[PDB]
Amino acid sequence: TFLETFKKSFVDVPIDAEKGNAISTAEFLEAAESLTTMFDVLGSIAFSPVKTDMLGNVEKIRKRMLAAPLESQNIQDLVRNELKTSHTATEGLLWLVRGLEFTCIALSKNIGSTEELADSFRGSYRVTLKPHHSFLVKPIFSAAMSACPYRKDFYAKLGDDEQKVQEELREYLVALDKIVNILKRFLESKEAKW
Repeated sequence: TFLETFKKSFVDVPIDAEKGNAISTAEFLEAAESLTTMFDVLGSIAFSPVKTDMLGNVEKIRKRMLAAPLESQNIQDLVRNELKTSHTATEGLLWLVRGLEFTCIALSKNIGSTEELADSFRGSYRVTLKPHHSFLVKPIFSAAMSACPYRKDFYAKLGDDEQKVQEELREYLVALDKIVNILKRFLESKEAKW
């Protein structure tokens, strides 16, 4: 299946429940980068702005990790220790998590309904990224989502066995949603404000 091509799944990103659901930085960034390959499946050209945006935010985080590695081993510590300085990686995390949630809601909505892909994406956009985007960025996202493939064509690209693709994508989305929820709670805390 397409999902088995992933360098890193969100299923395999470590979470340290004893240290406040510490999300391991390296595996998380690799998982975010793998998820961007799904934009190519959906519409290489159409979703290139979303991929580019997401990859830029990943890179902001990676830059900081590399510059301060012992202080940046999990996402929460990475943020705590940058916020004595620069908020570049922290701000990158904010926007990455919004992009991950946009993708997560859209796909979860679509697989749990018969809606067309374009509408699952539109409804997700409304509740994730749209309120934070400028008047010039909204039309970029709107044009991209209108160019979604027909849902049948999308899932066929994910593998030949409809049942296996669905079970595996659900497991993936559940794991992503868990990580999104943890990081959103972290980001809304005073700990993460600059």
